[PDB]
Formats: sequence, structure tokens, C-alpha cells
Amino acid sequence: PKHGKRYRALLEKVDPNKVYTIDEAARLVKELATAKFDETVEVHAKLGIDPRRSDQNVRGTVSLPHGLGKQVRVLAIAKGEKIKEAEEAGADYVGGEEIIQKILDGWMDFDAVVATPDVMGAVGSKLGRILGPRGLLPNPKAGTVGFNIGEIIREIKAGRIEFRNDKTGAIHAPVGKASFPPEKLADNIRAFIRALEAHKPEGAKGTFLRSVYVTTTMGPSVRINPHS
Amino acid sequence: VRIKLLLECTECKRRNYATEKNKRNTPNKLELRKYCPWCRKHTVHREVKI
Amino acid sequence: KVCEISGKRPIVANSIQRRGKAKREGGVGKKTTGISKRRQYPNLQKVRVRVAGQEITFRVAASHIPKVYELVERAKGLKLEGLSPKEIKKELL
RNA sequence: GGCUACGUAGCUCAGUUGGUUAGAGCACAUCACUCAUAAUGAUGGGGUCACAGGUUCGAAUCCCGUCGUAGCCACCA
RNA sequence: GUAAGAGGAGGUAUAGGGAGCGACGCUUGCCCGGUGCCGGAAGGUCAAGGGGAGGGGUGCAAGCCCCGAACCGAAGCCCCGG
RNA sequence: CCGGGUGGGGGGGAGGCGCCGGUGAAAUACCACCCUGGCGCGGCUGGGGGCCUAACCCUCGGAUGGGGGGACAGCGCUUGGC
RNA sequence: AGAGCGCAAGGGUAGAAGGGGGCCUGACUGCGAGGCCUGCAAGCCGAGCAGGGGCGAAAGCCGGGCCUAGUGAACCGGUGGU
Repeated sequence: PKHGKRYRALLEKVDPNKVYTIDEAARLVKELATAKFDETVEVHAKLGIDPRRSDQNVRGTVSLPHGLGKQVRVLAIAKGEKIKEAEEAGADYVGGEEIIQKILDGWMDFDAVVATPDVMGAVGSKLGRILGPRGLLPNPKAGTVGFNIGEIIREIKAGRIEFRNDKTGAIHAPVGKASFPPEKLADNIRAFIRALEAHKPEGAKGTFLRSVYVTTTMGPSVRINPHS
Repeated sequence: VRIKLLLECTECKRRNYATEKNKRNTPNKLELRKYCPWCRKHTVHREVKI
Repeated sequence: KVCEISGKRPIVANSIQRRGKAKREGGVGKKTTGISKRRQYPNLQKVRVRVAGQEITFRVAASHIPKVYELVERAKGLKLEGLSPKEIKKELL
């Protein structure tokens, strides 16, 4: 073995110096992915915001013109009343302030927590050590700041992606879902660039946009002339 | 005097001015309080620059 | 001295480096005001090409050596003969 | 002003390209060996690594704000 | 002396220029802090120069002009010792 | 880092892995950027060693030349400094 | 009224300037009669009028500060702006 055998076939499914933009990738890379059945896209976006630049880890929460195709369950913590709101959307045992210990031990059916401003404090004091940095805590901007957050739970069932910078700009946007024709792929790509600028930080120099790679689950990527 | 610093106040929605003074030692951050604009009527005014 | 091709001779006084101190843009200006006086020499060089039978030197300017090479080629066409350094060098130009 | 470079215990300096378990010699207290002091040894007193957020699950180990400190430049209506 | 050159010298380290005291005799101690001065293939800082990210202005536009970042940039002062 | 990693070929064969779980801040087949420091190669542009001779600069019983240095030295413009 | 009346002094002060809380931001803009003071230039006094506000039910006061020190013509240029 090596790069896999498939990815030698894909050594020729990239011609390691191309672009194919949003469009030629929409179609020809509606094909280019070959593995299982998700072909993520992972818009892998690197710019120049620095691992810190004092304070610039971005945040930006995107949901696309339609949706991704997943599930989060959300669990949530919401002093009885708040539940009500979120309790017509996606919800797994919203539990006023009781499902924090069964997270803290017993059962793990979740992603995010919707929190509130109130229990932010609460839910920000306990499992704040892993959920944050790994990406699950309140982090009062990651779908966790009130009761418009059940409506933002529908912003979640639509999508989430938290624009960030890490140490590589990185960002990794996952769609395409095996059956997204050329359309939905093109569309959600353009969309992610839109929102990318919609929540971008300033104060740092270099070159915004570039390493854009439409990198599927296990396949091709080699940029897209990262914009148009 | 300087080191206790002096500042001018500026409106919102673009421009409108006056000529006042500050003081740092008291836990003061964004100096913000009422005044009047040249054009229109009563507005806030935020602390600004030199 | 002076170039024997296109003249060219010295230049003084407010020809210059001046010092000045000068202005420009630091705020009120670089330091702003700034002013004083000086002097400026010109170039030359010395090139020795034979041409015809004898030898000749040249008190050439800086950017004008090809001019006297062109002189070599120009003097070819004429009748140069015998012992005449600066004399034949003269009729040249 | 631009620029850098340090600023840690009373004294004096390490460690400083993280990750533990934050110091060492002189100063002082108790003892110890000592025929007796010195020398050495074994403990203890004191850090709040100048000041605050941001990165790390975890910076005394980075960014930035703020002064205190020195070299250079250069701005002094 | 602006030069060409002049002396120094048709001399050549037992020689030529400068400084201090001043025959001969006994002797010339201690401090490199500042300063001058001998030295050092690191460095702090600083000039024109180089490079050109990012940008401005202008015109259908091609284009033209202007601003300048990273780093590259000497002696000098600081720095290390004598 | 003595813990082991990565890379190459000989042999022999249908077995070899991966996953919540189990363990911590973080999981470990696996596709993509980047940081890190290092190797190399292309662009851009300096450092330093050594050779060469004919510009250039001296020098030899009339030199057409030979002999010494040589792109340094000297000179023009210019940079900043003392 | 001998205390406090920010800080020197003097005048002044409870029929409050002091001291408590609520509210607020008139430490307004455009002016400004008529004065104090006066070699000039400066400095110092204020109703009133328009705006549009803060307090009070109001009557009303509010264009900083109990009062007199806490300051710097002009030229130069930075600054946001028409």
C-alpha cells in the first residue's frame, strides 16, 4: 500500500496542480470523491488570521441556502420554561437543568446544548474543559444564547459551521452528501464563501481566501481559484 | 491637564461636536452622555481620540 | 579639466549638496524648515586609443567614450600619415 | 515619537524552543558533625517570575495593553 | 596645493614625522569609572540603495503616474575586552 | 526521546486493520490545509575564498614591448557619519 | 456661625454655598443689549431672544463649579469634517 490504490487512481483524479473553480468542481467533482457516500467537500479554507493575532479565532455560524444532512439531537438545558420554545424543533430531552449530570456521567446523546444566557453560567461552569475547545460547549455564539435558540436549533437542522482560524485558517465545510447533483454542490460552495466573508475578522494582513480545497471525505481538492 | 487627559465628544450617524474634558483614574471607560447636534435634535455622543 | 568631445566643465556654489536639512513630511514637516549652501564637480576620464599609425590620448567625458570610438572609425576614411600626435588628433576633432 | 532589549525571593542569577515537580548560591532561625568556632550537611521563614485580558485542558515559557529601565535614531509650533 | 606636483628623499625602520619631560645619578607606585585610543567574522540602532505584499488617483478600457510593507540594506554610536 | 518511527528489497500467504466503548484535555484505517523545525530544488537578491589579463597604476639600457600590482587602488556622482 | 465651605489667603456663608437621596447631563448651539476694566491687545459681568431639552405639579432655575490662582498672541503644522 501507500496513498491507497484508489488514491493513485485519484493521483490522476487531481493532476496535482489544478483548480476547476466552484463550477467544474460542482460537476466534475460531483464525481471526484470516490470512497464511501459523503464526499464532504470539506471547504478547507486557509488565509492569514494567525493562530491568535491576540484575538481572532472567528466564530461564524453558517447554515447554507438549504441544509447539510445530519443530526445533532442537541440535548439542551433550559429551566423548564425555555424548553417550551425549542420544544417544537429538534430536541433530545431538553431537561430544565437535570440532563447536565447524565452528560457529566451516564448518557451521551448530544451536540451543542442550546443553553441560554442564564444557564450559560451554569452549563459554562461544569463541562467547560472539553465541550468548548473541542466544539460543543455553549461558547455563547455557537447556537447557545437564549430561546430564539430553538429557532436557531432549526438554524442547526439547517446547518451550524463555526468559522474559525486555528493555526491554519483551516476551516472545513462538509456537504455534497453522495447525491447533491452539480447544483446543490455549486450552491453550497458559493454559499460558504459568502458567509466566510460574512463573519471574517480584520486587523490582520496577508491574503484572505486561498487554500479553499474542496476536499471530499476521501478524495480530490486542489483549490478552486479560491472564490470565482 | 495631560495625564488625566482631554477629549472631544462626537455624535452618531456621522458627526456633530463639542469641546470637553475627561479623567482616567476613576474606573471610566467609554465616556458617554447627552448633548445636542448642530443639525437635528438631542443625541448621545461617544468619547473619541485626542 | 574639460572633455574634448562635448566640452563639459565644472559647476559651483549653489551647485551643491547644500546640507539644507530640508523638509517633507513628519508632521509639521520632516523637521520642517532646514536650509544651507555648497558645490558640484562634473565627470571626465582618460582614454588612449592609437588610430592610424601613431598613438593618442583623450581627456574624454564620462558618458562619451563611444563618441571617440566613432572618431576612430570617422578618421579611418581620411588621409592620416606620418608623425603627428595631437596634430593629427586635432584634424580628427 | 520610531525602534528594540531586560524587568523573578532581601541580595544575586538561572530555568526561558510550554507541560511540573517554579527554582540555586550568599543573608537570617533550629539542629547536626565538632574538644570549640569556621567548612560542609539537613530543614524552615519570603516569591505572588512588574500589571491585565487573549492562546493552551494546563504560558513564569507566546501575542497585546500599561508603565518602570537602557542603546540608537530622530520628531522639540 | 583646487590639481599637476613640491618637499620628506635620490632618505628606507639603527630611518622620517608627532607628543611629553629634559646632563649624569637613585626612582617612577596605585585605579580603565568617564574620555581619548588598540583590537573583535556575533549583535542593538540607523542612509541612499534593493526589492515589491497590500493600495491610491485617473481614464470605456489597454495604459500612465503616485504611496510604501517583509526581509536585504555600510561606516558611525552603542557592545566585548585591552 | 533507546521509545521506537519512516523508507527499500528478498521470501511466504488469506489473513491483515479500523470504531463509540476501554483511557485522558485530546484518540488512534483513514481524505485536506497549516504550524513546527530540517532536508533538498525554481524565482528574487546580498555574503565570503581563490585564480586569470587586457581597462586602470607604476616600472625597465629608445618599449613594438617585457617586468609588478590589477578590476582593488586612484577619479566623477552620490549615501550617512566623525 | 466660632465647623464644613477641594488646595494659599481674604471677603463671603445656615433665611446655605454646606450635608442626604432621586433625576439628569445647560461642562448646550446660534447670538447677545447694556456694563466692569482699560496705552493696545487681553481678561471679567449678564438679562434677554430663537432652538431644542433636564429638573420640579408648579412658581422657577439651568449657557459648570461659594468667589478671586490652576495659565500661552501670532506664525508652523497635525486632526475629523463642509
